[PDB]
Amino acid sequence: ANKPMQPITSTANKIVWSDPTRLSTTFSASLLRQRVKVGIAELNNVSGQYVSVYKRPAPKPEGCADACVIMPNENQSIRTVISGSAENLATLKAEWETHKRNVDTLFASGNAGLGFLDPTAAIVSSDTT
Amino acid sequence: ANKPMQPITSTANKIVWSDPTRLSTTFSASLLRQRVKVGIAELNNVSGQYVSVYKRPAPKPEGCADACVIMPNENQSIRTVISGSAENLATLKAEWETHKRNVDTLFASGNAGLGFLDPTAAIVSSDTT
Amino acid sequence: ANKPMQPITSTANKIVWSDPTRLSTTFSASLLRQRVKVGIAELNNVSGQYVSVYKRPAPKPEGCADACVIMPNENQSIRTVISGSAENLATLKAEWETHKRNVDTLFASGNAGLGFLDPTAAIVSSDTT
Amino acid sequence: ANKPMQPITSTANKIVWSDPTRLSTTFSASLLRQRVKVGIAELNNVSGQYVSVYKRPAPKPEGCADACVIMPNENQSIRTVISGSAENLATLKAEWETHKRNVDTLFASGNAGLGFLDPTAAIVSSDTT
Amino acid sequence: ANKPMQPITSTANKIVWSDPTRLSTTFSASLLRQRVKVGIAELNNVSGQYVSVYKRPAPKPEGCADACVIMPNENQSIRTVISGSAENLATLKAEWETHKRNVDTLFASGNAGLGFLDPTAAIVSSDTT
Amino acid sequence: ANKPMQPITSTANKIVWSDPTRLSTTFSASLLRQRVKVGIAELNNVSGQYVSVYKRPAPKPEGCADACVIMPNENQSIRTVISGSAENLATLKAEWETHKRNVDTLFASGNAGLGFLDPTAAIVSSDTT
Repeated sequence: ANKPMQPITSTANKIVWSDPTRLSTTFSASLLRQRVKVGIAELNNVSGQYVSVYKRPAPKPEGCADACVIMPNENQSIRTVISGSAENLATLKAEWETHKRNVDTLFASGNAGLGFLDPTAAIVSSDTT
Repeated sequence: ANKPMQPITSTANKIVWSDPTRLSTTFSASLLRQRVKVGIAELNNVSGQYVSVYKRPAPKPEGCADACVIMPNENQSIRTVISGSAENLATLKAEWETHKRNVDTLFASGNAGLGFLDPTAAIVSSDTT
Repeated sequence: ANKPMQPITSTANKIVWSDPTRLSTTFSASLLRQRVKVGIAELNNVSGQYVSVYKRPAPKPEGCADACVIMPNENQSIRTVISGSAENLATLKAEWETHKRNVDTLFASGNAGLGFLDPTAAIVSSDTT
Repeated sequence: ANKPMQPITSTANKIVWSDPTRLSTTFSASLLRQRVKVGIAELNNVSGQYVSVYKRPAPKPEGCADACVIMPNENQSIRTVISGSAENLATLKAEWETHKRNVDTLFASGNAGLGFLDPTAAIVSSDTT
Repeated sequence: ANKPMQPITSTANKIVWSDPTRLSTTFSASLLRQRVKVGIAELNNVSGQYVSVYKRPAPKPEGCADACVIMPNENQSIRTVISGSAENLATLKAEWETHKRNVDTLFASGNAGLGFLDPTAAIVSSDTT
Repeated sequence: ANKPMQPITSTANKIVWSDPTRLSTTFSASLLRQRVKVGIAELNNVSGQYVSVYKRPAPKPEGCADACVIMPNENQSIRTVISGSAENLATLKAEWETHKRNVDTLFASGNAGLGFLDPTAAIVSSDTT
């Protein structure tokens, strides 16, 4: 099905995968750690930055067509940042799920891609009733 | 199930939701529309920034006490940036799903949330055959 | 039959639609609400402005060229302004119909589209006997 | 059934029809011709401006039901501007039809004339499926 | 029974409902948010402002009993300001009920509307016995 | 059931009540009488102002503390202004009732007390059929 990608670059801080069949397609994950003190407690805050980059050509316009014309590619980027204390990861996972579902409601099932924000979208919190 | 929110700030470019039961837990989406001149083609680029913020109290020591003691609050934040051409929204949604899967197989499934990122993760691309 | 479009910007006074398949073909409606006093009485005046814009390429000579590179394209704009008191809306609608009729008998049927007048054209009023 | 008007004023660009029985209602057409270049060719642009004007008395008090009472007349004005090259007249007429239907959807059928909009309107494009 | 109004002007801060049949009557709500500190804790203050406006003609001469006679409309305005922390909403609602009862005692029942004050009125507190 | 209070300051234009058991919880009514010309006629305009003030402590965490020290306390204020001609008081009373209804369906029932608007609220007018 989907092409597996292998780590081009490996580091204690950064790892990057790419498609061997298409070196432009990349998926990069980074982690950054801090020793954070709140109140009296000590927590291990971590910021996970995940970037998905794809290189896609422009659609086919009209004026000189054959089966032998290419359009210059355009960048498609998706960046996700997850910041939170490692000590409280169980709730963070559920909040990630809620974030995914809200983004799907706005975008994957709405005209957010077009550029219109629907104030009537059903946006729900992480906390269940 | 999940408690719905309602808009607090409305704009043609930004809408912010908040939980009536618990304030300070917000889900703000901002959209930006541009006119990117690809090399030979004119494309309408849409940049969407999705932010979800939760204030979670810090965990208390085991068997600490009753609610007579209140802990400081964490900052569980999720930021997602979707950038792409409006023309290729059909492919962009698939890229978004693959981004979900790749992030899940490290953060949700794996231990990336604790700072342990695994080079052996089963990363997949958006190209499916 | 006819492909619908989606709104991109919605306010309390202006809404913009555009074709997802082919952007730059827009239909925007704008309203201005004013309080106008006529005689002893005072009426609410509504000024509706509607703009239809289609971006169109230059006319194509028959069999002249194939279908990739975009030639320069022209604007094709229609602008309609409706002014009247909401207290007197039915007559305004009737006059809108008669305006359609006159514009059609000059432009749709006659040679006004090319830029030719016709003093012999059969113009009709909203008043009916 | 409608009372025809006759041209009060005749000019190479301006013609004004007015009702002999009621000179307060007029329909005037104005065309401005222009020569424009679209790079590959020179086109003849025309901008037809169509104005429908009617002087209408303010609505009577409900149940007044007499000819004795008279009130000052408001202005009901409809201004239409058609622009585009004469070469593309055939498709410009179709765009005119689509514009007519959209304006009917908002104003005629809908309650857009009263001073408020509906983003859920069913707007359609000029280009068919 | 009562005529419903619909939001003519919408904003995250301001919303205005007006009667489509009679645009002279409006109900407008405005909310101002504020963060206030009472030393021990931080509270979210909200100051809801609500305005009811109606244009009403002056009373007819006694026994006139015709639709022919009309007179200019006066202003009937009711402004309500609700202030208080969102935390104490439960008791603020009871305070609202008590305020309603007191205003009914003075104005609705007594001659407060005509300009007559009664110090002997039976005012009641928010706190029950 | 509900404890009454006593007036403390009575004039011909302003009366102040306060709870003997717990003062600073006051209810003051003030009136302004003006002579306003409308059309040929002249009407007596009455401007009634009613203020309900409750001095309330900060929200109390459950079982947090026993019973001496006054923590800092917040204000809970309600201000109602009634404007209209005494010559037309009957309609003003019904409009007051409808104002109650709208304020209740936003604040008492809806989430307006927290800072959440609702364009979908069932706002109704005094005009009844």
